[PDB]
Parts: sequence; structure tokens; C-alpha cells
Amino acid sequence: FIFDENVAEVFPDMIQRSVPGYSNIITAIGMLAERFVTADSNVYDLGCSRGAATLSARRNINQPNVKIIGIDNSQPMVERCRQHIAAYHSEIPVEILCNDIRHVEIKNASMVILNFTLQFLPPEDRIALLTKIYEGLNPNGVLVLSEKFRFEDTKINHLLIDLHHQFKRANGYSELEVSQKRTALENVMRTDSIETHKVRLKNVGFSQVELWFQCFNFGSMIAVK
Ligand SMILES: Nc1ncnc2c1ncn2[C@@H]1O[C@H](C[Se]CC[C@H](N)C(=O)O)[C@@H](O)[C@H]1O
Ligand SMILES: [Cl-]
Repeated sequence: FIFDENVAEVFPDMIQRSVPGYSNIITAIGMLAERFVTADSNVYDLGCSRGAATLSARRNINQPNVKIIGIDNSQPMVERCRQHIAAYHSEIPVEILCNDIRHVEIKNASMVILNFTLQFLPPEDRIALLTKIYEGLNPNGVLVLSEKFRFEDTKINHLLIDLHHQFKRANGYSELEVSQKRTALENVMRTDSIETHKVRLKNVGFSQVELWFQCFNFGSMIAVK
């Protein structure tokens, strides 16, 4: 399982059937962009995929001189992203780059989005990235971090994983061809608890850090510089 032509194609439907609340987060990201994106700044969408978060933010930014930069290291993903974005008109320019988030520069940002992406980085690479993001954000800038969480409490972790399997079934997740390779990946994915995420965000330097959304074992938080 890699992010190839096939995963890039079925992605909106795969993530819809597997991430509870996915869609509400995307809508909320637009609300957050309205609140946090300032004029004359940049907005980064890290591991941007098809550009759902990117367009949600773009559609809700009404400030001048704002630029969006989406980054995804998969070429198949980046091609559909750029094309998907050129299909909607806007006076806000968007540059989509094909790189690995660990090497990109982040500067003059009012908003950074890591929407279910951090979990795909080696655990030992996460602090460095979040640190670079903290340094690249302007004062009062915001990091929106959505992740699949693990729960220290075993019994709760299983209860939530089960609710997550009830949701996947309800949505016919297994109908997808990518369904099993995808499910194998999540089994070996090194996810963090919500508390781990908060403590690390605070250690990097963010002043405000809080979970603002959750549905079973998936959620999203915000860290304000
Ligand atoms: N190191 C990396 N650099 C850039 N993109 C990455 C990296 N690791 C994983 N990715 C990208 O991480 C994404 C995880 Se799925 C992300 C969901 C998407 N942000 C949305 O809002 O719908 C994939 O598209 C994948 O190619
Ligand atoms: Cl994903």
C-alpha cells in the first residue's frame, strides 16, 4: 500500500467510508480559516492529497494578499490536486508542491494544516516537523492537527476501535478494492494518544492547545502560537 494512481483516484470515497466525522472537519477547517487566516500571510496544507482541506480553507478566506501552498510527496496525488483546484475560480492563488513535508520551508503562516498526515511520518520525525511549523507561524497563527488516536486505556481503545469498525461497515468500506491493503496499514500505523499530542505541541511552544473535535478514535486539535 502506497499512494499510487489507484489510491489517488478512490481517495475521497475511501476516506469518507473510513474516517468518522471527516466531512465535518473539512467544513470546520473552512470556519477556522475564516477566523485565523490573516491578510498578507500564507496557508500551508501539509500532505494535501486531493486538496479537500485546501479548498475548504480557500473558499472561506476573505483577506487580501493570502497565498496557499499545498504539499504532498506523491506525484499521483499532486497531479489530481492541482487539477482539482484549477477547476474552481478564486482570487487566492494556490501552489501545490510535490515534496516531502520534512524538507519544506514554512514561513509567514497564519495557518498550517496537518490533516491526518503526521501519523504517516516516522515517530522520531514529528517533533522536528512541529517545531519547524511552530517557527514558521506568525504570532496568533494556528496549526490544525487531525489524527487517528490511540488510547492508553485498553478497554476504551477497543471500544472505540469497534465503533470505528461499526461505522466502516455501515458505510460499506469493504466494497473498496483498496480496503484490505488500507486496513493492513492502519494496523501497523504508529498513532499517538490525545494527551501525547497536546504535551508535544505545548513543548514545541504553542500557547493554546486543545482538542476541538472528536468522533470515536479520530479527532482534531488546534495549537495557537
Ligand atoms: N512526508 C510526506 N510529505 C508529503 N506528503 C506526505 C508525506 N507523508 C505522507 N504524505 C501524504 O499524506 C497524505 C495522507 Se491522507 C491526508 C488527508 C488530506 N489531507 C485531506 O484533507 O483529505 C497522502 O496524500 C500522502 O501522499
Ligand atoms: Cl489518510
